[PDB]
Amino acid sequence: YDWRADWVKGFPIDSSCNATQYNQLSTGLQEAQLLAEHARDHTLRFGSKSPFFRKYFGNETASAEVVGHFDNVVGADKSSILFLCDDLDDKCKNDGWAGYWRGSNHSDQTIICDLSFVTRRYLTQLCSSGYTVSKSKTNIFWAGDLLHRFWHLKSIGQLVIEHYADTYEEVLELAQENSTYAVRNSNSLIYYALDVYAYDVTIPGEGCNGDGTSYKKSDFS
Amino acid sequence: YDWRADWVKGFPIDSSCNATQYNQLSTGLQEAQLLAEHARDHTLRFGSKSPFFRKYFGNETASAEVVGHFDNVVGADKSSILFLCDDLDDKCKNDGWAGYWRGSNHSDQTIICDLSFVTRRYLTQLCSSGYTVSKSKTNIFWAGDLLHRFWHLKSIGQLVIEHYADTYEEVLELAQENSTYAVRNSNSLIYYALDVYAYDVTIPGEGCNGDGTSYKKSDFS
Amino acid sequence: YDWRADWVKGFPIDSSCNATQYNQLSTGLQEAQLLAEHARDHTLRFGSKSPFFRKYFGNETASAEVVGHFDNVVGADKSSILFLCDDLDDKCKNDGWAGYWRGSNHSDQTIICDLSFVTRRYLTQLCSSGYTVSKSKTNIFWAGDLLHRFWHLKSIGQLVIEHYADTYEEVLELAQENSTYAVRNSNSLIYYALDVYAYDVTIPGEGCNGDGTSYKKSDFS
Amino acid sequence: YDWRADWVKGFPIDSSCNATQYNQLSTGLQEAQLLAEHARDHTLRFGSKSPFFRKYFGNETASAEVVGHFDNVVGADKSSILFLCDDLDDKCKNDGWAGYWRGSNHSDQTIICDLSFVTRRYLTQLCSSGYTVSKSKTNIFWAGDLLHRFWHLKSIGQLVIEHYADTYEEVLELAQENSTYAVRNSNSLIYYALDVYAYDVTIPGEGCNGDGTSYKKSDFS
Amino acid sequence: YDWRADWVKGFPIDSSCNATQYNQLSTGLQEAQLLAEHARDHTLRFGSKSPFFRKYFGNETASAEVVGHFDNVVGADKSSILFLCDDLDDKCKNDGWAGYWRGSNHSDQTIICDLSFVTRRYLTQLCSSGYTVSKSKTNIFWAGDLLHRFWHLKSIGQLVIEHYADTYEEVLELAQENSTYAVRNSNSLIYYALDVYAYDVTIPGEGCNGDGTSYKKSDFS
Amino acid sequence: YDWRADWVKGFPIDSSCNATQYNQLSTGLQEAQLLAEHARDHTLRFGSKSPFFRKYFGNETASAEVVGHFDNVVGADKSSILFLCDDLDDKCKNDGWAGYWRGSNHSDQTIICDLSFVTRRYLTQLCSSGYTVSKSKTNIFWAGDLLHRFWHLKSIGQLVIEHYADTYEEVLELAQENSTYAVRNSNSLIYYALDVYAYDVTIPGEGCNGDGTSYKKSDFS
Ligand SMILES: [Zn+2]
Ligand SMILES: [Zn+2]
Ligand SMILES: [Zn+2]
Ligand SMILES: [Zn+2]
Ligand SMILES: [Zn+2]
Ligand SMILES: [Zn+2]
Repeated sequence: YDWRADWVKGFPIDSSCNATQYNQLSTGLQEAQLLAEHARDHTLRFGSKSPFFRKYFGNETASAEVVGHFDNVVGADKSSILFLCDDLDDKCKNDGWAGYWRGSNHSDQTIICDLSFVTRRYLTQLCSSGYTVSKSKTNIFWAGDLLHRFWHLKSIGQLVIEHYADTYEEVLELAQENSTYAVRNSNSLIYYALDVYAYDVTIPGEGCNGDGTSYKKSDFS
Repeated sequence: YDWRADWVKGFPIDSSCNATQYNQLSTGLQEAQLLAEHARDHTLRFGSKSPFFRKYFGNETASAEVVGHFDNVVGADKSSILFLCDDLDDKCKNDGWAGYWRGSNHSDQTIICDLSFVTRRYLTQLCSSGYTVSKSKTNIFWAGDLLHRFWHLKSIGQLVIEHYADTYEEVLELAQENSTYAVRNSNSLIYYALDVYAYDVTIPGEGCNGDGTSYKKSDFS
Repeated sequence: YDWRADWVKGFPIDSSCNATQYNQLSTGLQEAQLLAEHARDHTLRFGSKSPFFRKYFGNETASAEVVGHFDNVVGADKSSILFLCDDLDDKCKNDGWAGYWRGSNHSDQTIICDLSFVTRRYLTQLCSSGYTVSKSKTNIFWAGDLLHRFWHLKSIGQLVIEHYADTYEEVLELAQENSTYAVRNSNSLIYYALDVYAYDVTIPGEGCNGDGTSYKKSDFS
Repeated sequence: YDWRADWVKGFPIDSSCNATQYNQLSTGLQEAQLLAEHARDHTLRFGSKSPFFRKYFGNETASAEVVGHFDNVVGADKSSILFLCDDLDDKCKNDGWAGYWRGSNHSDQTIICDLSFVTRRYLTQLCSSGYTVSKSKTNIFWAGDLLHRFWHLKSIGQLVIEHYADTYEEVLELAQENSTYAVRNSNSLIYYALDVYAYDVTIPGEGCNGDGTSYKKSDFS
Repeated sequence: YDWRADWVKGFPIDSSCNATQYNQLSTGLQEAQLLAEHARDHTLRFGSKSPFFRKYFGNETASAEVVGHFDNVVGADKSSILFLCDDLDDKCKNDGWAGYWRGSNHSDQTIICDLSFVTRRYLTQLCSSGYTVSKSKTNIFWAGDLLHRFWHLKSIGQLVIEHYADTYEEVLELAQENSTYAVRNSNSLIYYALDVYAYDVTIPGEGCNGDGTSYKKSDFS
Repeated sequence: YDWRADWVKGFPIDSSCNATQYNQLSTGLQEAQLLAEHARDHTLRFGSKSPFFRKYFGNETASAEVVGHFDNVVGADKSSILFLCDDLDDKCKNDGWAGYWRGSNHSDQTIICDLSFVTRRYLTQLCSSGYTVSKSKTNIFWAGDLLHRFWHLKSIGQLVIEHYADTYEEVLELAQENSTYAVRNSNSLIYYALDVYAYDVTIPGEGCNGDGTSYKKSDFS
């Protein structure tokens, strides 16, 4: 049994999407996977010697679960997962909804409404038009919005990633008060990934956190 | 700060070892890293759908820490680890000692005695001369002996992997009774890695566990 | 004298633009070059045997100048060209201006205003949100807007490409009336490139021209 | 319709030629294509900044048609072109005829007589045995002789390349007098290609023009 | 007849060997081929300018047959050679036998006994545990033992390599006295290969000959 | 001492040769090495199983010296060899002299006269214009003319290759009469190389020997 020949590592898309919807959805999925890969590489390189890891997960926390989560996002068998462009449950009618998870009956399926193809942004425009990591919402860009959808699936989240803290202040408090549940909080991982990508790639050496902190090379040792 | 050009992913060796000792220690370390990489790949491909994972870690356990540990072994900054061939603590004189960890004063240093160069075997001789995974000691080969030494280092183990169960039957009981602690047990990881390597590479489809179990393709779904 | 070593094929950007502006300007310039390369490949493969060429340039026109223009855009010495973000001529104050050519005193220089970083789209969103090649403006996307700016530079356009027809109907009439002058017309070239890219890549086999014409494989021979 | 998998970029040869004629004809065609490619690259790098372009095409002529002709020779669909080794019109009986074009009834076919396999040289012998570009005939080598045959075919010449000036002095006059017609003159392109190849590859920095001119690095700026 | 598509340069193994026997036999054969390749490269690089060649083959001997032997080992066609783990002659009961050549009736077949899978060592352990090239037997390692069995095969030895000198002193005397038969002597080639490999790879600059001779870079000129 | 970093495998040329002389001589030197490599590959693939080997070296002759001779030409240190275009010994004045060996005082040097640049042919014209291997002279082409010069050098020939037979009939008699000196005869090797190249590449399956022999696939077994 050569299981290396059936290994699917990309997110499948259903046939309910036409050409133009497919073109943008695939690009968004690729950008989300790229963000996850960069986060995993940063974690492997530094660990708890990084101020970002220290402030999002704890001062003396072990980095194995974070690496495992990001590596599961990057490479794993995505054969039961399907992304659809069809409103089967009749829920896109609500005001301000760009998609939803199908629920427990179909725990590996998710729906994308038409607002996503009008409001979501791409990674080349990060930290522009007044955007900051700590003051704006996390679903403005394709990558941070699809990372949130991934955590709800059964093959990726595995029924351990939940919503323990949502605001930036609550996330900072949970980092230092409860480090056991900080590594499985939904918003902490997204904040960490966005911050490290902005610091390493977009504006090298500065980032765009926007809360009054600046980190140098002496903070990494 | 380009930290991608400052990244060290191999285990350094001190100059106390001459050419002959270096030649064999390097090969042993490479074999240990290869075993860790294959274990990571098997975990990422299957998770809790494979019978080996179910029998060593639990029927419905999440595979994040297991991936993280082997990924830390494969890729991480080994800039503070050192392997020495010099008896700095006068402990190779004991009976049957092939090495020791230097302890809390030097948490990233290991010493190798002369017995290892005459007793340790190589991966091409697996499942031969009457060896079985479950009935023989885990330190007969270089890879399984060095995996156990990796778990004591501060940069790899991070003070969470310990000895909760050592015997095969105790490991089997821990897998089903206390699943939270059977992801940070030293012997469970080594048994899992040795069992999944021999089933996939050494004797494809059969393995050499030698306890009375046979698994087919229908058990992986 | 090895002139293959100091051969610059990309478009230089001045230091007046900060990191955020640079990130988007580079992507726009690369997309324009990619569009020109695809147009060149289509022209070389077919010539006057394709309906797009016949309806934009003439039924029996020779395809040499058309190939040469796109080849000059793709590969040539861009050593005297500079793109700036400073308003050195005090012209961005005008309503609806996204940039301007510096003129005959500085024939290889051009200025980009801030409206560009707010209204320009990317190639992954082509033929969406009601966009139509025949009915919309040619400067909605980054690539079509920068191709028009390329024709004004001294080293690319070489003082032969002008404005002979601007609307779609005028271009269509010029194709059949004056074939000698509809090979150095800016709008003709931009329309041709956008049409062939939309037909070949975005919606394979259909395109998004939106004028009531549909071409099959039998029209290419 | 994937037209990139149906693209033919080499010149086909009929089955009339035996094993020995094919071997030499293929090498001749390859050398002609290589010469065209080098001429295209020199034009793309320099334009009207090189003295060779200035002396063959005009002091301030635009380089788009010149690039397009050589690019058409290098890469284009050669699917209806055929080279034959069989006398079908009974014309090889003439004195000094090494081949001919089949005419308007068969606009994409050429015939090669037996003198070609006796009196044609290779690119490794350029500028030797007293040969000069200005004082010798242009059909002495395979590469310069097949380029002249390419201009007569319908899929490459496209009925725009003609004989307006044959001798070297008339070629030099046409460049300064009528630059509109000295871009579609058969002999100007061949002289240009041979001169730039000899200057760049055969004898770097000197060439073998044999006219009385010596160009330095300061002439290219 | 394209004979490049059916060219076999590896030694085939019969299906009478199970998985564990196959795994070790393949590694041994590969190591033997690697040793032969290194010997060929050393001979080509130096010839009679190296002290090892001088001391094993003669002070003024020509090096063509020595190169040809190792090249035949590395890259001749091996489609009629077979290695078997089946005792078809009842010769395993002889004390101390690890294998035997099948004889003149089957001149291209060899049998491997079970004693070989317990005693033979690997190239990573060369010059260790008190081993010296001059004083130990040549069949201690897989490569040296398997090289001696190739000289008996009809496709490799070709009925010209024999046993003229067996001990080290007789080999050293044959090198200086009878140079015409030193290039056809079985033990001389193995001694030469082991010496050059130990000097070049295992202990760079010193080797492990163990007879009191040390060579520097000035002896190679 | 890393001797793989200063390994020279091409034939050096002196500064006494101008640009055109260098251009022609380097190509001539490369063609001979290509021919030698093909001859070595044919010998390794077949040995005495091919009818070309049997007719030039003997029915049951071993093939190691032939392989070594061609391998020394293909890959070996050539740092003491030099080719010159200056007539230092005053010998480029006799009728029909295209070069000469400098003799025992300078045994690694060769002079090339001016007839070589006028008379020698290239491998693309093999078996044409009435050429046959057995009825024409050996030195008509660059490759066969330079293979004869290689055998006189001290670093390649090594004072064992001589002139024992010159005509085709004598060469054929020597193979069956005296097989020990046929493998070190200058003309036998060149005849064998030319024959196998013409049979394998120039006219696949037929060759151009021109003596009334035809070999099929059944002859190679
Ligand atoms: Zn959620
Ligand atoms: Zn322990
Ligand atoms: Zn304009
Ligand atoms: Zn003509
Ligand atoms: Zn023997
Ligand atoms: Zn001679």
